[PDB]
Amino acid sequence: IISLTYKKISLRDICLKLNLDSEQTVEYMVSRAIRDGVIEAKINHEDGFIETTELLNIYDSEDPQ
Amino acid sequence: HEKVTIAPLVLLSALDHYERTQTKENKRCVGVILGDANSSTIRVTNSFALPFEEDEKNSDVWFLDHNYIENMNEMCKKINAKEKLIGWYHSGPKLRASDLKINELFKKYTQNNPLLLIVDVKQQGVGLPTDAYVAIEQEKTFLHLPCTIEAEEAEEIGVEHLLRIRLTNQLKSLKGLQSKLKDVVEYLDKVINKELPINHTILGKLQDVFNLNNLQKALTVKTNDELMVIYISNLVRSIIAFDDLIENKIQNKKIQEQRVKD
Amino acid sequence: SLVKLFTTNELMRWPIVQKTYEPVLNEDDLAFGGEANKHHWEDLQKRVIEHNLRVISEYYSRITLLRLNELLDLTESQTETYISDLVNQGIIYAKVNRPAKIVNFEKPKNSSQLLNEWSHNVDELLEHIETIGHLITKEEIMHGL
Amino acid sequence: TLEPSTSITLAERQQLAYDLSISALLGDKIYNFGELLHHPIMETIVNDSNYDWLFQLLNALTVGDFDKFDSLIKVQISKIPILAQHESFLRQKICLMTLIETVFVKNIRMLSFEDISKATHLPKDNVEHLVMRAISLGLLKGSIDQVNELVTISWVQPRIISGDQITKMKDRLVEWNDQVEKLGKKMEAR
Amino acid sequence: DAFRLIDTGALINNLEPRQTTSNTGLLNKANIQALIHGLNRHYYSLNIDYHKTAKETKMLMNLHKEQWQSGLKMYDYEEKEESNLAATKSMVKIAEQYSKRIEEEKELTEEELKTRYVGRQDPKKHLSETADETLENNIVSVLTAGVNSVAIK
Repeated sequence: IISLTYKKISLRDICLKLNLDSEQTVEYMVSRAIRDGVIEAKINHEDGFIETTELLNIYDSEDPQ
Repeated sequence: HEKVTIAPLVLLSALDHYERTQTKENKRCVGVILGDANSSTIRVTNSFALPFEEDEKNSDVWFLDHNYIENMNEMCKKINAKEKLIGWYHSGPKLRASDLKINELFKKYTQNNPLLLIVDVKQQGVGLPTDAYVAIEQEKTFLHLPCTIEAEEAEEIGVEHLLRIRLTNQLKSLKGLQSKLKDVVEYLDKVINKELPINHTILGKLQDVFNLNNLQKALTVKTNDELMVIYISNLVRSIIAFDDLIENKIQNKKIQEQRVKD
Repeated sequence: SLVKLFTTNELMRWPIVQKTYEPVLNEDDLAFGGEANKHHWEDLQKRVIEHNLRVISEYYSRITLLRLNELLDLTESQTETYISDLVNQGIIYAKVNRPAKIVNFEKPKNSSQLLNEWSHNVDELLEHIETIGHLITKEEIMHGL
Repeated sequence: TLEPSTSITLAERQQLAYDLSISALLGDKIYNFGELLHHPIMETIVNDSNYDWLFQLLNALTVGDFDKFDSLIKVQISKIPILAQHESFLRQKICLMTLIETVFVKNIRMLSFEDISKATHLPKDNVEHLVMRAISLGLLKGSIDQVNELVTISWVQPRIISGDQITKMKDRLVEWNDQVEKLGKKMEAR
Repeated sequence: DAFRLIDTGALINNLEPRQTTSNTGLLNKANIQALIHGLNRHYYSLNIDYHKTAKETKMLMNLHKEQWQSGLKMYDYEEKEESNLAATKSMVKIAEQYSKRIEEEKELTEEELKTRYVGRQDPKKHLSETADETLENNIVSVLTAGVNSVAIK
């Protein structure tokens, strides 16, 4: 829910909304969501924000066929 | 250049008199054609054979009588006056000094350039049993004009009554793919390796096809945009395949009605 | 030659040609415009830019705006003035990117891909079978003799 | 190509070849100086007394050195800049035709200003304006890219040379050989 | 139509109804229908049949069967699509409306299990008219995709 709202969101912004533990705890949990291809995003540790890798425009691929 | 259009009546009529004379492979039949050569598209509406005699051991020996040609032209004026002599044909696959030297003989009675024709009796390969060849004075070379087969409304269907979908249409596609393969490999291997003929005049036209997986890999990125129309065709077809379920669901009422009547 | 030069004219020698030879341009009697020299270096310069910029689209597909100012002998503000007049009058069309300073061709998308650009592939496969099929007999004539 | 017509002595063949040489110096049309090699012109003359100008310009296109040919000629043809301008054009026309089929086997159409810079021995600024001059004369059709430093040009004018494209014309048909099986068998099975 | 003189057809001349297809003239309809039985003179018994030899058989198959596709291959596939480029996109869209507009008219008669609009031949009208329309869409879908497919880089 929080990933679809903000494409680029800070690491500490997730812990404020969901009242999580710390930044190292959410860093592990977000990595679990893209395991099966659900969220399809990437985590930038040096930049400090999680960016979504989905540009849509999937019609150019073979998925419609 | 010019174009050639020959009706199917002319092509098969030339093959009939070949067997009627019991002509073997050592002999060949020569004849004349009629039509209108004035326009850019040469049309052949008629053909007549000739008593052609040739020696098999000498290419300089031939028998051609123009008196039969002069009489033939006078006999045609009483049948069809709109037809004039546009050239002459001949049989046999081989081209020897007999058919090459007589090309100027028919030129006296033909206003345009006589159109040479090789009628294949065995019909070996592809289509077009007869090839239309034209000669130039400037060096002489035999060039083939875009010969096509076309007739009138009653003439095209007339042979259909005497002779008498998607997968079949694709069968002819593979035959054209092997035509690209077999024509280039056999010809190119003859120019290279052993026995180089005088060439590089034709090579300029051959490589003119290859420049424009024979075509272009530079559009591969743009091809996906060209493929989009193909993907669009599957958008509606998915419903078209579902449109077959419309009748499939309506036809369910028929059998359900049969169970009620039963 | 000046009329045909507009295709290949880079406007590098433009002030040199007018200065060396000035029959009708800078020094003239009949059909002499301007007070002295001022209207000759303006009206003539405005025309040669229109003729030069017209063929740039047909030659340069993507050109840097910094380089475009050197070919047309203009600046960043002066270049946008002449190109806007040709587009408004329906002469040519191109791309002008102000922050990135990139001038592209901007090929129109009305071709719709397969509906246009693919129709030019007919002569590619039309000259293959039709040509070689005509040269089958010629191959046996040259080698057979 | 005509042996019987235009029957002249041996001394007049060198004078006729001299007019053929100076005529091709001032223009690039109709192939290049190598066109007269296969024709009975360069083979009927002598390799000395300044009759080798046609042979010297054959290898000068690949080497790209104007000083070699300029030292073997006189002041008459060397005082006109057109000789040096159209000579450098034939040097580029060989490279401009490498975008479709010359060297690259994959038929990938690409050209960069760095590759043509080493071939024409010119900097990156001069090669940008030089490509436009070749297209404006009606040689080939295409455009370039200054942003990504790329040159996109097709192939039109044929050449007289052979042996470079012979192997590829068969190699491009090898890709057709592997395509006879999969679609040949599956279509007949339907 | 041929003709054979019967001379005197009154009594005991010869038997025409033997060779092939005789005793025609059912009711008043024979050919143009004005001849009926007597035809021209004493029932000349028109019969005509054709024949083909070995050379004429292979000639017609390589020249004209339905249309002439021989002599050239990939042009008939491309030129049919190229001339129809703007048409195919139009014909798919134009026939798309007329396909449902027929389905939105006659099909509404039969809805519930009972009778409402009293459909009789209406459910069979849109079935037969749109039967080929759904088939033509699948044909042009393979042709448009097939020509651009098959190698050609």
